[PDB]
Amino acid sequence: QTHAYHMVNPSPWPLTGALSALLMTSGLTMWFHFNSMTLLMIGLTTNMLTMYQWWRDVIRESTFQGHHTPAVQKGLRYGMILFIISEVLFFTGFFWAFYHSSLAPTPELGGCWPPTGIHPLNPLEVPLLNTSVLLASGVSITWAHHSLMEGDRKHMLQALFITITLGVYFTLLQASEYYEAPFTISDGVYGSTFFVATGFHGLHVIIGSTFLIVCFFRQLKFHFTSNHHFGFEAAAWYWHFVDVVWLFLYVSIYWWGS
Amino acid sequence: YEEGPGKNIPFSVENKWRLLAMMTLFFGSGFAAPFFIVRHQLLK
Amino acid sequence: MFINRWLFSTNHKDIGTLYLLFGAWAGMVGTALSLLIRAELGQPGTLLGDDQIYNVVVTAHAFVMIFFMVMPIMIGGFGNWLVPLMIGAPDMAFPRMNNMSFWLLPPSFLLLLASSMVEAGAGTGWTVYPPLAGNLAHAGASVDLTIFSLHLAGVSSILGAINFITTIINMKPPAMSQYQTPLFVWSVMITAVLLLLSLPVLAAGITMLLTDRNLNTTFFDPAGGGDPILYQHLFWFFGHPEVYILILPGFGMISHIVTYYSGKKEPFGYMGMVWAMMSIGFLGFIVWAHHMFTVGMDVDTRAYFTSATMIIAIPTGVKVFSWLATLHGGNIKWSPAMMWALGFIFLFTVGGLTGIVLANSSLDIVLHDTYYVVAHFHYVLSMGAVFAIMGGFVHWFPLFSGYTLNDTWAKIHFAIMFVGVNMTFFPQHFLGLSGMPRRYSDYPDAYTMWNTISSMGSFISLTAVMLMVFIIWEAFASKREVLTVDLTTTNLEWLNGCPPPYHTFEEPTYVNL
Amino acid sequence: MAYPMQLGFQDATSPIMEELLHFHDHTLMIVFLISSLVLYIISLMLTTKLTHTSTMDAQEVETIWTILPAIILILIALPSLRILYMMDEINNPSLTVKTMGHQWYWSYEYTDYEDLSFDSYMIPTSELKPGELRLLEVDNRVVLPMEMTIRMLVSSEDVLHSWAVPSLGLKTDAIPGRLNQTTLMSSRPGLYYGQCSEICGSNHSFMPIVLELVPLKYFEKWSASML
Amino acid sequence: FENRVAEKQKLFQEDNGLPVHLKGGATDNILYRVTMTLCLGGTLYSLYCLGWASFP
Amino acid sequence: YQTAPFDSRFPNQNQTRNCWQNYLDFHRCEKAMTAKGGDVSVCEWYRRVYKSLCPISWVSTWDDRRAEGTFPGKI
Amino acid sequence: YQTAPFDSRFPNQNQTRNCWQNYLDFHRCEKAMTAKGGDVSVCEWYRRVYKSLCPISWVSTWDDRRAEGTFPGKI
Amino acid sequence: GARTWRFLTFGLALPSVALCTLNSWLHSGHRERPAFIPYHHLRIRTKPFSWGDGNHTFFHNPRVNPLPTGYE
Amino acid sequence: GARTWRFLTFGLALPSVALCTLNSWLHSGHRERPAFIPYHHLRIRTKPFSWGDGNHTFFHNPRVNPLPTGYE
Ligand code: HEA
Ligand code: HEA
Ligand SMILES: CCCCC/C=C/C/C=C/C/C=C/C/C=C\CCCC(=O)O[C@H](COC(=O)CCCCCCCCCCCCCCCCC)COP(=O)(O)OCCN
Ligand SMILES: CCCCC/C=C\C/C=C/C/C=C\C/C=C\CCCC(=O)O[C@H](COC(=O)CCCCCCCCCCCCCCCCC)COP(=O)(O)OCCN
Ligand SMILES: CCCCCC/C=C/CCCCCCCCCC(=O)O[C@H](COC(=O)CCCCCCCCCCCCCCC)COP(=O)(O)OC[C@@H](O)CO
Ligand SMILES: CCCCCC/C=C\CCCCCCCCCC(=O)O[C@H](COC(=O)CCCCCCCCCCCCCCC)COP(=O)(O)OC[C@@H](O)CO
Ligand SMILES: CCCCCCCCCCO[C@@H]1O[C@H](CO)[C@@H](O[C@H]2O[C@H](CO)[C@@H](O)[C@H](O)[C@H]2O)[C@H](O)[C@H]1O
Ligand SMILES: C[C@H](CCC(=O)O)[C@H]1CC[C@H]2[C@@H]3[C@H](O)C[C@@H]4C[C@H](O)CC[C@]4(C)[C@H]3C[C@H](O)[C@]12C
Ligand code: CUA
Ligand SMILES: [O-][O-]
Ligand SMILES: [Cu+2]
Ligand SMILES: [Mg+2]
Ligand code: NA
Repeated sequence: QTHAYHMVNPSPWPLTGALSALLMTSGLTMWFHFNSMTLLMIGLTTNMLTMYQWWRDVIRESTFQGHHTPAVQKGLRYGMILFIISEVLFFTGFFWAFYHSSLAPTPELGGCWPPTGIHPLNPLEVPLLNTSVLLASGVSITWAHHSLMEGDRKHMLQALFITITLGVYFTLLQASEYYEAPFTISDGVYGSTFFVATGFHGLHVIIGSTFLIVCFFRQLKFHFTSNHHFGFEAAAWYWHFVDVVWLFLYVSIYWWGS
Repeated sequence: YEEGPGKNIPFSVENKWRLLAMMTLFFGSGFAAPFFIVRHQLLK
Repeated sequence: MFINRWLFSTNHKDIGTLYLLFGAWAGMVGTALSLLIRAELGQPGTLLGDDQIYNVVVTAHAFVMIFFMVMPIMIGGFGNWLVPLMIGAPDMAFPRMNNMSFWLLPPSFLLLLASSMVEAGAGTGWTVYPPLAGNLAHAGASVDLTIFSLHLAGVSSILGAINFITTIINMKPPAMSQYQTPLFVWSVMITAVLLLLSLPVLAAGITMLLTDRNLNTTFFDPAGGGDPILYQHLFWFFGHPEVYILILPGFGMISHIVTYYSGKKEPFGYMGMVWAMMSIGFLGFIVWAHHMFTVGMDVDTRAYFTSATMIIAIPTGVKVFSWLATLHGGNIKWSPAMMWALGFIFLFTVGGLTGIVLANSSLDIVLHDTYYVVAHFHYVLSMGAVFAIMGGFVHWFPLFSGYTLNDTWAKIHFAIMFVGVNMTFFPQHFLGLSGMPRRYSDYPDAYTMWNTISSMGSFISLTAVMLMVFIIWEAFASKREVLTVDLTTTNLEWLNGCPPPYHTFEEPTYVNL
Repeated sequence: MAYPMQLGFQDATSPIMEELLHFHDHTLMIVFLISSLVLYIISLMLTTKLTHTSTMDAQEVETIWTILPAIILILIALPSLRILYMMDEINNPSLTVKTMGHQWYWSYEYTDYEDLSFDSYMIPTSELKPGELRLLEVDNRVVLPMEMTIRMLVSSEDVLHSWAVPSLGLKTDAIPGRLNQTTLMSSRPGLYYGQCSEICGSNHSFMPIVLELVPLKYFEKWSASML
Repeated sequence: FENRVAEKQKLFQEDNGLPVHLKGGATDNILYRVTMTLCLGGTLYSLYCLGWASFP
Repeated sequence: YQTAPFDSRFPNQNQTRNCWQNYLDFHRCEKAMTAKGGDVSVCEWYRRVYKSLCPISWVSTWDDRRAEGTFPGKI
Repeated sequence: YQTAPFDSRFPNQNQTRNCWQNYLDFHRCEKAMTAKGGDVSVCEWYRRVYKSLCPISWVSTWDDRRAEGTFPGKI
Repeated sequence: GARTWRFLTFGLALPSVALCTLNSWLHSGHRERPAFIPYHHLRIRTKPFSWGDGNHTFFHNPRVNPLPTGYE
Repeated sequence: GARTWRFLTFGLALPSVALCTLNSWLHSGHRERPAFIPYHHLRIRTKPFSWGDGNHTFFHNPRVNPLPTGYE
């Protein structure tokens, strides 16, 4: 070749990923209807195996084999931005459901929001702490980015460790919140919107935290250069996305919706 | 990998009658499936 | 070697071939379902059973034709084959992710065929509105399997959109601006932006339906303070963009076919065509509630959605007039592909115009949920999208295969299909105006003559589908190997021969400033 | 009702359906004209040995192609929106009737004074009286006064339905938890037929609507007889 | 820790004809066979479950 | 009284809140008149309007819930 | 009756809306009772509360504005 | 620079977290649970949950989450 | 590039202005003025205005702006 683009070796992971999607969906069906978790646990296992081997191969192709020329890196930048946009539009649907329900409360609710019998969480207690936690993690991940660009291994690792710690703290606070909440997912449209929107957000926090932990271990193994570290950039963009979705949840559901 | 006409496909065109059999099974299976699903639902 | 090449592909051409094979198979399924619909309606009375079995067939017909036939052929098939060749790129940006877009579709299709085999199927309409699609009126796994089918199809198209946008922005020759890319490439980029923004909203909505069915949420259940009409908003926020997704790549193929067979180097008013496609893509996001004129929205809302919907006629008319101006002064080659494209221009215009009729909320009160809507969308889908697919197929078959079709057979095929679709759908205008509802297994006696004629048309279309399979067999059976094609100076996809080598543009094109 | 070999709308029974007929005639003239012009221009492009294959300037013609359609759209939208606002105009109804959709029949409530309610089921084909219409007759018709403004309220006690009467220009979705309003005014006595217009399961094809329009005096006798 | 990237660059650039998913050695083969066995086996199991669920 | 007149508070096709408001207004008024021992004929307008507009099954469900102590509106 | 009890609708130092709401409630009730020709004595609780809480000059100004046709609250 | 972002991390962001942690750990005592009222818009059961006895939410807390029939 | 921002100017931005200009043109025409009511929170006069007779606002429109004493 006399172009800078990456011709990828034939790979089984697209097929194992597609089949993991079949096993997870057929598995959810078999769990909801036929009282069995077997297919679902196979599908979850093959999904994690697929993601592990696929992203391992991308590390092999880039850090170890040198296939990520500037043109390849530019493509991955577009790919990650477009992925984040699709995730923004997914959340938009849940915000639309929330505003629909809350702005026009039906007679079944008492014609009011919050509904009769719903005792919202105090937005000034754990939800405010969770807000300080994710905002603080946006500061620490920025410190990590600058440390990496300045060639500072120790301070990049410290800043990234602090970012991960804050992501874990948010997750444990939210788990505790969920258990303490006097309302459930079955408490009408209030519970439905609360748990499905914050629940998909919590999943993204766990995904984002996992991505940061991958970057931490890659940094420990010296994969990143001071100039070439797209996995770290992508994880940071994803992490800022997760923060911003939280700020919208906090203002919309916890504060305005209380 | 083999290149050129009749070589860039996951089916053989080496023999036109074997091909006719494969194409018949391929398009015929797809066309038949809804008739057999309807039969399946009616037999419940 | 066979498994490495066809199951583990990282090649844009082989993946395009898998998508064309998949879509051709899906088209046979969708055709069979269309014939069962028209067999039920072909004489007054009941043929199969009550509205449940009938609407399981109608629902599956729509999902198969949209998600498994049109989108895989146009975007996965022609898109993967032609886009990299038309920009001199060595493959797609994400050649391995591309393979997963493909392999998600057989599992998606399996989930839909499982929906129809368990319990009494999903007799919901392709819109899957609650509460009929909820866990009381559709108890059991069918609707959940439909939802999961749509999740897998959704992920396939979202990843494919990311791939096409990245490839088209990042992998052109450095001298080539976006305003030097072919219209088919523009049509795929814009379609991919519509998919990226619309499918996640559908995914949110059908996820809420899943949780209402299985986790005791009440998004759409008034008992919990939910609203069935919220589902409709979320569905149609996707569903209107979805019909522009179905036609835009078709517009791109038509621009290439009309230019090619008019003997022109270029389509008329290139920047107007780009403007028109971007305008249609944008307007397509602000019109969705024209699917909801009878649900009880405010009059000012209905006035807005009437007005915004009608605006789409302006950019659309620029494309139609630009295709006519491309023919203008041509040395016309009356190829089978040109016949499909000329049929497209006329029949798409008719269906577009019945769309403008329906845009009027006041008249829509009487036309909504009638066969007038069915007539509108089959002119634009079974005559627009399908004619663009058939024209593209007969034009590019020799590029993909290295073999020529028999042009006389392909003309016979066009003639049969033209009669069949017009006999099928033209009389459905009368059925609609006279008040025949959608999703009916049987009709009052007055509607017999036009249902009889419509059903006879569907059989003529079946005869064309059968002939098409023969015609493809005859080309592979006879092995007439392509030597040359004309107009390669303005049709780069042909310049590596027929078929092009597995790897093309290993040495990129030279383009200076 | 529809008659055999019908091409167009059922004869208008309400002033708003008359308005819609005139509006459709206007819009269909434009559809025919544009369809015909495009077919004619295709034939004109295809019927000459004369050629011009060099680059053509598009700017001048695209003014015509955007302005003329924009004018045509305004000429459709003006009468369209006039009728839209007419069908929303404040009127003072003299009667309110409710209909509730069910799988698979309609119930009617006349609760202005008395608590009158009843169910309205399709007459099976095997039970039709000679000369009665397959899939369209019901046991209990919606008795209403003619030449009077009536408020119909529509809801459902299960899944979506839609309450339609084409000859009166009416189609209002029946949504559980929601009370949708339309206005009904018949210019004539008689029987006016419609059919459920939202997919609602097994018997969606088989839950029709029949209005029986009678002079007020007969409506009052019928109401009094229901006590 | 010490920077051992050069030694991984040498392994993954060895001219041995292996595709990148197998180039780490025998452990790659084991993990591949585990993954594909679970995917193909699970898919066969899902078809069985369909056959069962398609009848009362 | 023939039927509920046009109400500029509820001018649109969705009349749900019209039925709800008149049902609440009737029962709030009837509680106030019973509370001082006043007279429920004062509440008659609200009674006619909600009886006219509200589905029988809505009135019957709301009535049952008021008796159960599960009515979610404030009376 | 000694004075206006605590009202959980108005738990803060700013009691302006408490005076206002009770003044509105009294005059709305009085209109409802005078209209059907019922008994204004059912309105007594609102009267006692607004007289307890509301400055004399506020009540006097509001009464003048109702007589003038310039009172901006809905009665 | 890295120095500035570290200064913000330790001088502003973590102090904020510490203050919100103190605020939370001062309002952390159990609220008094409200009388059970069997409202028809709450404790929704259209299908049994796919775990336990079908009637307990996934993160059911006996102290504050009543069943359809009331507190356990 | 300039080319793209000109395309947006003529292809999206000015068409939007043309459409909103049409919208405004159609909904123009004098709405009927409401009954004068001498509300004490309106037509405030704590000090004469420093122009005209002290009692007319700066862009006083006799058709729709009553004085404290009503329409002129
Ligand atoms: C692309 C979309 C599409 C296509 C092509 C069609 C094609 C057809 N449809 Fe349609 N149909 C829908 C989408 C489509 N349909 C949708 C969305 C609904 C509404 C569902 C609902 O109400 O919920 C619907 C509903 C619908 C109804 C109304 C059902 C009712 O309300 O009760 C009827 C009635 O006749 C009908 C009939 C047909 C017929 C006879 C064809 C025939 O014209 C088909 C003939 C065959 C073909 C056109 C060829 C197909 C194959 C290919 C193109 C592959 C070619 C191969 C290669 C290129 C290799 N369909
Ligand atoms: C490819 C698919 C496709 C395309 C491109 C379109 C294009 C359009 N559609 Fe359609 N539509 C469907 C597929 C499509 N539609 C489907 C599947 C449904 C049913 C969904 C369901 O309920 O299942 C549907 C339903 C639907 C409805 C809802 C009706 C109802 O359910 O009651 C409406 C309402 O406005 C609508 C309008 C339009 C309009 C205005 C266009 C415009 O984009 C058309 C513009 C084109 C032209 C106008 C012709 C070319 C222009 C000229 C030659 C210039 C001059 C013209 C004028 C001056 C008018 N369509
Ligand atoms: C702690 C931080 C956040 C943790 C996140 C959640 C943990 C477990 C599950 C993870 C997946 C989350 C995604 C969102 C899905 C739905 C519900 C999750 C929210 C949650 O955890 O909500 C809980 C309920 O969970 C339930 O029902 C059980 C949920 C388990 C089964 C859910 C199955 C549904 C899966 C839907 C998949 C759709 C995927 C879409 C892909 C789109 C592609 C186009 C709330 O507990 P509760 O007792 O009602 O109230 C508390 C009372 N003390
Ligand atoms: C199209 C908009 C352009 C605005 C031009 C109009 C007038 C002059 C200058 C305006 C400057 C902007 C704000 C100043 C305050 C008030 C004017 C507000 C805008 C206006 O023009 O308001 C008009 C009133 O103008 C009046 O009183 C006019 C009063 C004129 C005297 C202005 C007093 C200046 C105030 C001092 C400025 C202080 C600056 C602070 C600097 C900060 C430094 C730290 C409205 O007319 P009307 O008849 O009441 O109602 C319409 C009925 N048909
Ligand atoms: C256990 C917890 C349960 C939860 C399970 C669900 C999934 C969790 C997954 C967490 C994601 C981990 C992603 C790891 C990616 C590692 C590979 C990587 O980062 O690859 C980098 C490229 O980026 C790239 O492909 C970018 C690749 C971006 C991937 C984006 C990931 C977001 C994934 C979302 C998953 C779906 C969520 C949807 C929910 C509805 C490699 O290039 P560089 O970094 O420049 O290095 C090269 C230099 O060394 C040269 O000097
Ligand atoms: C109800 C349950 C249904 C769930 C269905 C789940 C569906 C499928 C199972 C998912 C299996 C995923 C396995 C990992 C996929 C990784 C893709 C990836 O990371 O793709 C990358 C490109 O996309 C990019 O960057 C940026 C994009 C990264 C996308 C990551 C994949 C996410 C998959 C879920 C999508 C969620 C959609 C959310 C929006 C609604 C790399 O592209 P390749 O072509 O590989 O290599 C190119 C070489 O140059 C690299 O060296
Ligand atoms: C490498 C690919 C992997 C191969 C696939 C492995 C196949 C697993 C075989 C076991 O199958 C299971 O059998 C269980 C019992 O034998 C079922 O229990 C369920 O069904 C029981 C029926 O007795 C009920 O008690 C309960 O619903 C529940 O325990 C369960 O559904 C089912 O999965
Ligand atoms: C061992 C390594 C030395 C740098 C190098 O390998 O050259 C140092 C540098 C940064 C250190 C990490 C960071 O200081 C952040 C964390 C601090 C915690 O107290 C221990 C774990 C923690 C995650 C540290 C582990 C270990 O001591 C690290 C990883
Ligand atoms: Cu009731 Cu359709
Ligand atoms: O959707 O038209
Ligand atoms: Cu639409
Ligand atoms: Mg409808
Ligand atoms: Na039938």
